[PDB]
Amino acid sequence: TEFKAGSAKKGATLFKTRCLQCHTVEKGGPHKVGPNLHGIFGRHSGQAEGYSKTDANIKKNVLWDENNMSEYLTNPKKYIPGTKMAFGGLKKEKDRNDLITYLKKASE
Amino acid sequence: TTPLVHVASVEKGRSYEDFQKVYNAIALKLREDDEYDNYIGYGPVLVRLAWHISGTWDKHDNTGGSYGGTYRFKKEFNDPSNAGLQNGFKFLEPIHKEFPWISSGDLFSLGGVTAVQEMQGPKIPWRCGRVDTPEDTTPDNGRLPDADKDAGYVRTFFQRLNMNDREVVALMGAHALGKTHLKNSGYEGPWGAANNVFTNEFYLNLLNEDWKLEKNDANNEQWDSKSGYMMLPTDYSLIQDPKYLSIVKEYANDQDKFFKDFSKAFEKLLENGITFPKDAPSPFIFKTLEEQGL
Amino acid sequence: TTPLVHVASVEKGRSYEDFQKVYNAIALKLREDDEYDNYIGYGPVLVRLAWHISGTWDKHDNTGGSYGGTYRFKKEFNDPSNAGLQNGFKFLEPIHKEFPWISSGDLFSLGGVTAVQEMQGPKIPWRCGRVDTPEDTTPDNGRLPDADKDAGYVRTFFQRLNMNDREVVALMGAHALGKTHLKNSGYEGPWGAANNVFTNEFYLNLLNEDWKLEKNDANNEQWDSKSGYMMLPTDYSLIQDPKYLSIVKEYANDQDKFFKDFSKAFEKLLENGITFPKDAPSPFIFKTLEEQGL
Ligand code: HEM
Ligand code: HEM
Ligand code: HEM
Repeated sequence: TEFKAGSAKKGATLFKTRCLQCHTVEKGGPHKVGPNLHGIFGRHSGQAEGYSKTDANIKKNVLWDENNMSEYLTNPKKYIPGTKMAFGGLKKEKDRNDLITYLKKASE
Repeated sequence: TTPLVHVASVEKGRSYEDFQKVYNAIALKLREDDEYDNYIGYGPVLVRLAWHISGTWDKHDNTGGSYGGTYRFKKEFNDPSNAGLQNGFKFLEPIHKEFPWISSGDLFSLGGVTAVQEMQGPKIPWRCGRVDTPEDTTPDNGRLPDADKDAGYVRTFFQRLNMNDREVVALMGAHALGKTHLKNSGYEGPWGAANNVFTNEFYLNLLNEDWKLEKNDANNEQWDSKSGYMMLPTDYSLIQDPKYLSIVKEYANDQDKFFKDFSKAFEKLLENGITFPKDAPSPFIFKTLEEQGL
Repeated sequence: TTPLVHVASVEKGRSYEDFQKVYNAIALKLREDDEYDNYIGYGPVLVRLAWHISGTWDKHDNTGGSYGGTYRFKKEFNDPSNAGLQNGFKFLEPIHKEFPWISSGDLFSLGGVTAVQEMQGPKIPWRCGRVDTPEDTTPDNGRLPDADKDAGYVRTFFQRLNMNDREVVALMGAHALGKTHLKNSGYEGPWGAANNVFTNEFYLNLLNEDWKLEKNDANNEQWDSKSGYMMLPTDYSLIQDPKYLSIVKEYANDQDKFFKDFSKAFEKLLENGITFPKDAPSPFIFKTLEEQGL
């Protein structure tokens, strides 16, 4: 495990300001602009428990780990060609460890 | 006795490379000043700044516009319509210290182009040569449009900027960026979810959200969705007017066409009132930071 | 598309002479029922009634206004903001029986025009063609303004009625008429001494009376003078706001200017929301009872 861990306090702050518009975390949470992110560290992204992805997501079959998730959050419009996630990207490495630490606990 | 002509004069011995450095400096600061306005960044406020310095233009007597950089003076800086833009001015203020040769109008307009491109919008060709004019050339307050209006007001206002229906609806797509702030404009809330990435979601939200006319805490009325988005009355008029509605559907369905139309209309907006000489350089298209390896 | 449009439709086979007879019917009853409200008469309540049926308009979606005559329905009739207006509805009910061809909105708005003219106010041009609309068209309660407010509330409220500062201050001069009744609104007292003659006394009293903030028997605060007059918080705001204050001084100095400005603002208020066809007749200017030897 080479991925640095951070504080979930500022990770919670980053998710509610840069992710909450499109994602929820809670068990049974509704889908918004983006799909529900409960149990994202269990299997692959696309399909989900419902929701209609595009033709680029479901075909790559990446099991979200703690660094490829970190890679995707840096420049999403790069790792996969044809994603609907319009995100500017977390550039600051200290922003990317806090959020994943908060995300690996809120998603159980 | 004379006609009102604003002739563009390139900064002494400056070329594409000089202005790319300024672009790069603005774009780097946009990248690193990430916390502003609850992590929206300075992208949207710079776009609004570029439109507010340009939106004072009047085609009937060729007053206003981006040419003079008159937003730096007291009268324009204090226009109630420009409330909140002081943050964009403070943003570019150190960049002007870094590049003291660039004019105020060029810097204000380049900041809007940089913001659009760095928020993954279309490439926007940009021309230099705006010249700082004296304080007596500052347009009086009242030239920028009001949000509590209908489609007929929107149509007739942008006629003053020589903009037609297609350019109006395209330019309004910039409201996918940022948010209204109650303390600035009497309206509170964003227009969409991805408010620092340039997309066509303004048109998708207009068409697909369930909108309800509601009061806000400033006693003003706005359209609100259950998703927590809002639309100004002037925004909502684009789907009340049948000619505007036709264009809104076109852009909601084809982001590429919207990007092409916005690029033309936005460059046209930043250049209203400027007469470029015959020996004037071709418009610059700047590289993004990503295209430069960052 | 097309949001809701209220097209004026002249009552079948009715012309100017017919409405002058209705004006005369209302105007004579105002002369004979001169005992109401300690000999103030029905003049002021008919003016308030016409403003309250028009003041429900919302320019943003074109709902409300005088067109549909929906004050006759239970929801609007029982609006807390309309407490006391039942006396105006009952005043007009027999007149409506005499001329059952006139629409509800036409009679309500004509009552206000008749009352202003018969109280020696300015002539108010009046257009016919309002058409009674179904009960579902009734606007929900809460569109009418609250008294317990300041100038910013007043300015923002009247923007919803497409009224500017000059129209607001002018329309507010109608508080020269009548009085507040504690049982109706939670405020008590007249604004002036000549409260059944239309004058500029409202602006004179605002500027010439010493006002002191005081709680009334309803636990509401109002501005009171030693001579026995009162001002609502929203009235007194007209001298707390600097742009309002300059217009108050204008009307206090020139009643004829106030008369001209009120006539235009009042007709505009009574016609908000109504689309008049291209071949619509010119506004009627009715003769008073005095001009007819009565
Ligand atoms: C903000 C910090 C943020 C995070 C974190 C995040 C996570 C995330 C993941 C893990 C996925 C993949 C889900 C899967 O494999 O099923 C994903 C995908 C989408 N996102 Fe996202 N997301 C963040 C930010 C945002 C924002 C701000 C938006 C919208 C404005 C957004 C939207 C979306 C969408 C849509 C998808 C689906 C991708 C597709 O269908 O191709 N996200 N996000
Ligand atoms: C009828 C036309 C327009 C009206 C009435 C209008 C009105 C407004 C208002 C009231 C705000 C709120 C500002 C705040 O509260 O902070 C705003 C913000 C904004 N405007 Fe518009 N605008 C119009 C056209 C445009 C155009 C043509 C552009 C660009 C091409 C634009 C770009 C923006 C942006 C990016 C913001 C977000 C600012 C921020 O988040 O800091 N607008 N506008
Ligand atoms: C902010 C705007 C306004 C507020 C808050 C307001 C409020 C009030 C209140 C509280 C009363 C007392 C009612 C009672 O106790 O019986 C009243 C009376 C009255 N209002 Fe206003 N009003 C406003 C604007 C207007 C306008 C625009 C007009 C006409 C053009 C008008 C005409 C009248 C009249 C004539 C009366 C006297 C009614 C009577 O004596 O029976 N008002 N108003």
